[PDB]
Amino acid sequence: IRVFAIPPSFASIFLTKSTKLTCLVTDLTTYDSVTISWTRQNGEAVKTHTNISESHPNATFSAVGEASICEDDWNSGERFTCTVTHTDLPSPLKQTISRPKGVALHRPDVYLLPPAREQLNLRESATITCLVTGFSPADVFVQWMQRGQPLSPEKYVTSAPMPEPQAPGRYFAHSILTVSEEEWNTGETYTCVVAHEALPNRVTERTVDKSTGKPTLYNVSLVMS
Amino acid sequence: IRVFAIPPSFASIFLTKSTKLTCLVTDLTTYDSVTISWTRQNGEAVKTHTNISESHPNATFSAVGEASICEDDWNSGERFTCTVTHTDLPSPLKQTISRPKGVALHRPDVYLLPPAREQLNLRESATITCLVTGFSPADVFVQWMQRGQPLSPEKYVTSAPMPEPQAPGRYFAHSILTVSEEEWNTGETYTCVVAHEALPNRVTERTVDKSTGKPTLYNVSLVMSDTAG
Amino acid sequence: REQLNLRESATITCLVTGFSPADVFVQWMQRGQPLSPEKYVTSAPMPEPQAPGRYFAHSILTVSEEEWNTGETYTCVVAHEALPNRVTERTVDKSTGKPTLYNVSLVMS
Amino acid sequence: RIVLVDNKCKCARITSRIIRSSEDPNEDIVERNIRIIVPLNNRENISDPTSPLRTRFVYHLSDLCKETCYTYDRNKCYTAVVPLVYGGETKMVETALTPDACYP
Amino acid sequence: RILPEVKVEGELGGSVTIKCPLPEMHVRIYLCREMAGSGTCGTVVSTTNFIKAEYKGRVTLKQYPRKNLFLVEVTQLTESDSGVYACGAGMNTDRGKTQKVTLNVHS
Amino acid sequence: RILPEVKVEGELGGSVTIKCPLPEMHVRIYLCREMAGSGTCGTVVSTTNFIKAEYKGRVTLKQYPRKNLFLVEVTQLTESDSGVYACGAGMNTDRGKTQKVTLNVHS
Repeated sequence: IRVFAIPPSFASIFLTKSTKLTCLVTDLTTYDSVTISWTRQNGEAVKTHTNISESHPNATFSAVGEASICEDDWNSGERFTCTVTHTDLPSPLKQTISRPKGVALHRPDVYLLPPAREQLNLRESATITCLVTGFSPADVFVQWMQRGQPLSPEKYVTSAPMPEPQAPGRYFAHSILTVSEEEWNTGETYTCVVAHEALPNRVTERTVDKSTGKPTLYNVSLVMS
Repeated sequence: IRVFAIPPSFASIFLTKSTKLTCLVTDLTTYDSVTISWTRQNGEAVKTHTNISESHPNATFSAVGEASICEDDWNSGERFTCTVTHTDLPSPLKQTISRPKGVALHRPDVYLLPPAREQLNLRESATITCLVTGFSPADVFVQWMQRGQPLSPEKYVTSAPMPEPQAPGRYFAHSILTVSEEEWNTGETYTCVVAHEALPNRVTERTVDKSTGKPTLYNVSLVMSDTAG
Repeated sequence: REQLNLRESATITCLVTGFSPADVFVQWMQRGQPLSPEKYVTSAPMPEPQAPGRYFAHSILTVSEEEWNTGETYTCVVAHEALPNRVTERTVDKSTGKPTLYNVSLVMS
Repeated sequence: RIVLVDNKCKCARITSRIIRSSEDPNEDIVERNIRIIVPLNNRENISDPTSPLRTRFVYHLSDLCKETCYTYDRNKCYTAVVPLVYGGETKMVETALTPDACYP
Repeated sequence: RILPEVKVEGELGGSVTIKCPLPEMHVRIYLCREMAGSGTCGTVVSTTNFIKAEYKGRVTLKQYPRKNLFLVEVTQLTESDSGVYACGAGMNTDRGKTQKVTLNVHS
Repeated sequence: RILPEVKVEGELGGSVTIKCPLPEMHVRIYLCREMAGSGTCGTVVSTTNFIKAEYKGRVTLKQYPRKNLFLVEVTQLTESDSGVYACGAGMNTDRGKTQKVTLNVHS
């Protein structure tokens, strides 16, 4: 018989460039004639709320409401309340959601490991691994661009942030991109691009191609007498 | 209150030489008389547990119920159940452990990647990774070593197994060490070993040092001699 | 390399071409951190000779000789609206162009 | 042809032949056709990687017409043994440097 | 260095089967199309689940332990300059290729 | 490696339309004409406003997202022997080519 709130993530915020927050209604009876709102610190109204869900097997109603709100006011640190008054919850309950603004920031550091040399023998499928290390907050958005085009979300896989035991407060993650050898054997430029809060610019990116691991020179000398 | 259903890990099975399934209680109140028992799918009881340990500093109790079952019965996918009974919950809580047949066995591919060149430019650490991929959905534990003396888990960290993009059910996982840059600079050859069921000998291995990773400058000299002979 | 003989100052040039409208920002970051605006110089968007409505700009960073000889990398980052992610960048160091050098050494008594 | 020194450890194969030349007199040619296949990136001690990178490559045409060698044979196997902690007890476990060549 | 040349013909509706020696070792068995442009070999199907993007769903493999044989069967052939296909075993494709064949889809 | 060979008779008043796969979205689609002397390919028109000097005012482009078809239309043809024209996309030219077409101009 509760209503939770979900804050949009900087990873989602950055690519969408639109800020919308919603409150999920859980275990409230599947009845209409409900109440829903988004009251700010000043109580200012918000955009209209649409896309109301259907009936559910466990007899719950999720009257989810999405409204469009600016970006800088989130950076200011205001508070939002999802007001709900249901038939089974006549007493109005006040939700709460806001930006923490408390955690310190450390900029991440980006690594791009090419596939192993042994892997370029079996000719099945290469794997390029982008690694992000030493970032304070738990949010980071990593994608990959090949030839100026962002790749399909299916192609690259990104794990959740994981803390380093050596570095307190810092996390790390890893994105993997699996491509055919032949495109990798041919000169092809793959770029891992990352967006994060503490980076001096909003975005960093690193790229590698085949023509990077070649030795600088030889010294072959067939002495023969 | 929470109760776990922890099957023995593959590493436990083929390194401890003793196969035992354990169920752990947590997030409950620090009470006693917690009837934590193991039974089979037929309702028959199994051998009890030993060495009830001490509680947690978080004022939450922790107890484990362990049963010893041979390797073949574990490979038989028998429906074992741990029951926890106490006054806290009027209904005993049951945890089910078994082996669901219907997963293909795929050889794990374990690959070693040393830190990048520009990684060795901040002059503070070197990050080596071993990545296992393509294996059967059986989840395994990893060991690392340097110069023949293996290392504690306090330094190197592994990753949870996640599905692979193009594979039906083949998984993948990572493990990394951030070590002192001077160590990997001064040799100190490192090795990642893992143990998985699909492996023929059940254990595979790879090793990396400066020499292995991208030799940027040779001086190979094929001095053929006594050319006549 | 003609410049890299006096061993006084190297001038890396971040030529930006084929962009519209006439607005762009260029920064120079080293080892991930930016540099003072007084070390690099940015020109103004001049119209392109063979493309009307499309401009181009320049940017020079002056390093001393030895740092470029140690191979320390330099990053030119460009901010403009038409970019898919609004930010792009390129990297350079001593070993960007250097190909393989087979120094052979035959010998037969 | 006449090259019964196909020893695939040092890679050599220096065969002999006679140019059935243009049909002049026995103005014939005698050849020695070497093809050495350097591993170059392999290790000094061929069965233990802890040894440094093998830089020098000695080639005498005496011992290769039959020893430390440079490459791996498909019909032979080279193995190794490795330890591990897993807590306290350390147990030697057997690995094979040549898979698809001696896999049990 | 063996050359088991086979001259199977196949149209779009025609299906072509290639016979390869199976050492029963089961570590890896594969077919590899040699790349004329690159001058090297390019895998098409192996013991692993990977498959060429252009060839997805059109080629399958059959293992016969009863006869110790490996079958590469292609249901549909789309006028490819059907180059030289090499059967092979083991992870290393260039060193593991045993036999090589080449045919013609047209006639 | 695909060779969708398409030809024409081609004179002076005739106009030729060349169909290229639209790579989708936008990635520098271009039509490149092989240079026989250099042995490589040379751009004649691309997504940018570049048009080859001798082809100035004689070539136009039409993208069709409704059919995903890229039409290269030349109003006037003459002595320019239809050697090889390749449809391509992406920044690099030689990497991004497909339809390796050639067509005669006389008959």
